[PDB]
Amino acid sequence: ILPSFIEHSSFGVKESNPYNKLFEERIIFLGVQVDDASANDIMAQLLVLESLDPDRDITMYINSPGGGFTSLMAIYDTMQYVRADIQTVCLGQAASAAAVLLAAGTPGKRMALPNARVLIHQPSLSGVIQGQFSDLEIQAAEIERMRTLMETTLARHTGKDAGVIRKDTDRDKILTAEEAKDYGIIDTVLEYRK
Amino acid sequence: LTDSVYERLLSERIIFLGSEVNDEIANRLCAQILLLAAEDASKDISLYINSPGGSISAGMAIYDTMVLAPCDIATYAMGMAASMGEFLLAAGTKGKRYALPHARILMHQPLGGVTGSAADIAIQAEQFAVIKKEMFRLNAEFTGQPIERIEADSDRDRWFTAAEALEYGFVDHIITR
Ligand SMILES: COc1cc2c(Oc3ccc4c(c3F)CC(C)=N4)ncnc2cc1OCCCN1CCCC1
Ligand SMILES: COc1cc2c(Oc3ccc4c(c3F)CC(C)=N4)ncnc2cc1OCCCN1CCCC1
Ligand SMILES: CC(C)C[C@H](NC(=O)[C@H](CC(C)C)NC(=O)c1ccccc1)C(=O)O
Ligand SMILES: CC(C)C[C@H](NC(=O)[C@H](CC(C)C)NC(=O)c1ccccc1)C(=O)O
Repeated sequence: ILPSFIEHSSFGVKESNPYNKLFEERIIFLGVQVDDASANDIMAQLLVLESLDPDRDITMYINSPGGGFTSLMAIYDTMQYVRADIQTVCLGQAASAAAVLLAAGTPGKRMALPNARVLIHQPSLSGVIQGQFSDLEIQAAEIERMRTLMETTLARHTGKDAGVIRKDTDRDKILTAEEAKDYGIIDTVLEYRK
Repeated sequence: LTDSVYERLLSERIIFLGSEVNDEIANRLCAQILLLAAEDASKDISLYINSPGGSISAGMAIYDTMVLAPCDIATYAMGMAASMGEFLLAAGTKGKRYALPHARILMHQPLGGVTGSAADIAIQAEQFAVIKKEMFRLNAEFTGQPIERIEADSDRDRWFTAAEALEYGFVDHIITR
């Protein structure tokens, strides 16, 4: 389904849909696994919103199980390159690479809803990649360089040292909203305005 | 029955590594050497090899068993002795390593995969470097070639005809008979 709705004004009538309405309010939605296609969609949106008005903040709603590493660094870099500030908001969960995107919003403007959860863990490889020992040595180095790169951007945004991060993500670490606040990953826990 | 001929050749103290080296052929092949040595610890065991290669661990089972045996193991390359086949071929008793005239030998570096978390792959990689090193140390020992040449020549598949394999050091003789 996903209904569309109609707004009106003396200038005319506008039909649109929830996501469009959100985008009109400078809200991006990252509610899927970060993959190549997704990363492109989000970058496209970041750059576009940055073009329309670079002095106004961009908000990213995050409800994601994470995604691929270079897709993560594609979005992370765009988020940092853009002029406009980025308010990050965790609705349901920000896990792995999602947790890094949550932490990477501009200081003071990173938040999460009270029952959200942040998972932090190190780069895994569910698949098997095969080759000569010479080819794998290269891969292992690249996987190690990726791992520590996650640790130092996480460190950069949580205020912690990469050594701590590296120790905490050795095994999965699940955080509640309040705990993610304590950890440095977000700044405030949203209170119900009802 | 294929197995009747194989047991007849067993009494003749002939055994066959005729497939990819895996744990099942290795365990059969290690059992056979334990048997034959139990029967006569002074008569030689003939191992004919025709193999694409396979598991190093399976091959080290066989190789150590070959070496701890009381008797000599004569290795014969029929058709193809590749990778782990080549290793086991070169691992037979010095002077008693044979190549049939049209057999080919292949040597190259180890193959595998990585998988799992970054910390698990880090450990996998530690072993890649440990094992590779020891694999070259041993082939350099069988052939008489410097560990620098084994490493360099092993980087990508290098094939040897029977005559070339004898030059390099994989075998001591070429059977004309
Ligand atoms: C043959 O397999 C493996 C063997 C492994 C192994 O063996 C050796 C034993 C003795 C030995 C050497 C070995 F290298 C060298 C030497 C000199 N002496 N040593 C370390 N690590 C291994 C990993 C292996 O593979 C694990 C991945 C495969 N999994 C995924 C799917 C099925 C199973
Ligand atoms: C029969 O297969 C192969 C045989 C190969 C081979 O054999 C010989 C051995 C002794 C020999 C001659 C050979 F030609 C001529 C001669 C005179 N004496 N020499 C070199 N290279 C080979 C590659 C082969 O196949 C490579 C890929 C196939 N794999 C991939 C996946 C499934 C199967
Ligand atoms: C070692 C990794 C980078 C290889 C790569 N893994 C991934 O891309 C993961 C995504 C899949 C959904 C598992 N990414 C992560 O595990 C991850 C965790 C935390 C931050 C960034 C990335 C692969 O080829 O599978
Ligand atoms: C002596 C070497 C060059 C023989 C080579 N064997 C391998 O590299 C094995 C191939 C896999 C079993 C398919 N790999 C391993 O035994 C191994 C050991 C440890 C870690 C990873 C892989 C050949 O092709 O015969």
